[PDB]
Amino acid sequence: STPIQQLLEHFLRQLQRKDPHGFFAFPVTDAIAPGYSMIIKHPMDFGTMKDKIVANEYKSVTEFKADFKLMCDNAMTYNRPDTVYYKLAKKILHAGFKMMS
Ligand SMILES: Cn1cc(-c2cccc(C(F)(F)F)c2)c2sc(/C(N)=N/C3CCS(=O)(=O)CC3)cc2c1=O
Repeated sequence: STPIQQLLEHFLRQLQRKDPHGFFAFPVTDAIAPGYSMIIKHPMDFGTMKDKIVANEYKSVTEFKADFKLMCDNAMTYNRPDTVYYKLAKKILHAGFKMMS
């Protein structure tokens, strides 16, 4: 396991602690979010991020950050602002980026 894999696994653990319901733990299904796949072109979730770390697909912290932001932007695109999902996404986006400096 490489230094980047170790750091990104660390960051991912810390970020998932901010989502205790696991709303971001797995790909959003169309069953839970009607029409999701037709609206969101590039889905992302923490579980996919973990698989990408294990597969050694991230070669920089920038790339990991970009996936994290994608995940949050998707939730802010799909959901109305008055929803737990939009608010959580916005919160964890800023906290996450700070956390990761
Ligand atoms: C990231 N994310 C996650 C969920 C989600 C995933 C698993 C389980 C659950 C739960 F058990 F809590 F229901 C929710 C959902 S569900 C959803 C959904 N149905 N959202 C609607 C909220 C009301 S609205 O008028 O904004 C239309 C979208 C969006 C997302 C999401 O982005």
